[PDB]
Amino acid sequence: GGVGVDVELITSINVENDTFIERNFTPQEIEYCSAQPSVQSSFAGTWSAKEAVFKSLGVKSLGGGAALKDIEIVRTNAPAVELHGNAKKAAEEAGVTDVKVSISHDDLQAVAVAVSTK
Amino acid sequence: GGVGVDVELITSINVENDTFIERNFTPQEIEYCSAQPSVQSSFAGTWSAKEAVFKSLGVALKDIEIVRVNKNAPAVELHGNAKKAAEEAGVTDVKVSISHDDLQAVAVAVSTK
Amino acid sequence: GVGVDVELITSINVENDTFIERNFTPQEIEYCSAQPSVQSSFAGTWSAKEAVFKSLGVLKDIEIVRTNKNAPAVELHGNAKKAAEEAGVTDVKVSISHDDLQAVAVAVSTK
Repeated sequence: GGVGVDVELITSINVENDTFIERNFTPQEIEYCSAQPSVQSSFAGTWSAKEAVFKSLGVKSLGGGAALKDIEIVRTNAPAVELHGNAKKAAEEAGVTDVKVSISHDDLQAVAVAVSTK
Repeated sequence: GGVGVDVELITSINVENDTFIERNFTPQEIEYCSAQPSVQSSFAGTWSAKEAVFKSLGVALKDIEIVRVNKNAPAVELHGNAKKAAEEAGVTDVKVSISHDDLQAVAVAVSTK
Repeated sequence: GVGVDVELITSINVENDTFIERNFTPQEIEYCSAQPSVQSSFAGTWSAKEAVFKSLGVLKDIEIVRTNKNAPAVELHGNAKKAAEEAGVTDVKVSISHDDLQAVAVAVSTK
């Protein structure tokens, strides 16, 4: 048992800002979002997924200038969560054996829901 | 394990477009939505449910049927390719929940194997 | 069991003392009142209660315990609690989110 939800306004992601993007998204993530019909929506969705996933872990919370590059969404095909660094340790350290995530958006906002297994 | 989410703008469903409705909704689905206070919201909700459900399987949407009765959780009933690919993935059950406000509808589904 | 609920932030009238006090526990009310956006907070807890009820498959009965830096916990009472045991529901988890427009909550129940 673990569940997480995250909703983001599409305009919360500034795509121009290379520093922020590259800082928070893995290369496979950035390449995926860039290839989408709406790049900004795509980043907003992946961002929601990262947040939703972290929430489903239920761990010592995060915060600026903490980064979410740890939590990777691999959309290669249903999404896949792959954890790294602290994210990964704290997940094993909580007994979390798997995380699943789904993502959606419309014109207004993006939503992501994650469920964790322990 | 399996989760799906889908969000739709209420105005993505044109209730007037008989072709589209008839192509994507089963007769009982159509009857249910039609009997609701807000028909367009109802269709947008059932549509989100179908999308969410398909996503939770991890594999036209008339195959995925949502059987709703107000005051009782919706039920998912799969058909055709939807059904095969679900058994073919080991999916033993799918649950769905639906909601909307003035702006949009959201649905979340979880699948079991 | 799964439940989702989405609410417009403005669906909660904080000036409606009757509704607030009828639907939220004192802990709940105290929590929401201490937040940066009180109305968003109430809208979020409200979505959670609704989401949780849906996941049971069967609202002051359904209480959401919130403290910052932590995931919410569901604690059931009264009829809510009986009907949950009476359904074999062994645990309920909930997550909450909002933006400027609306709040969303998703709950999953165990049997």
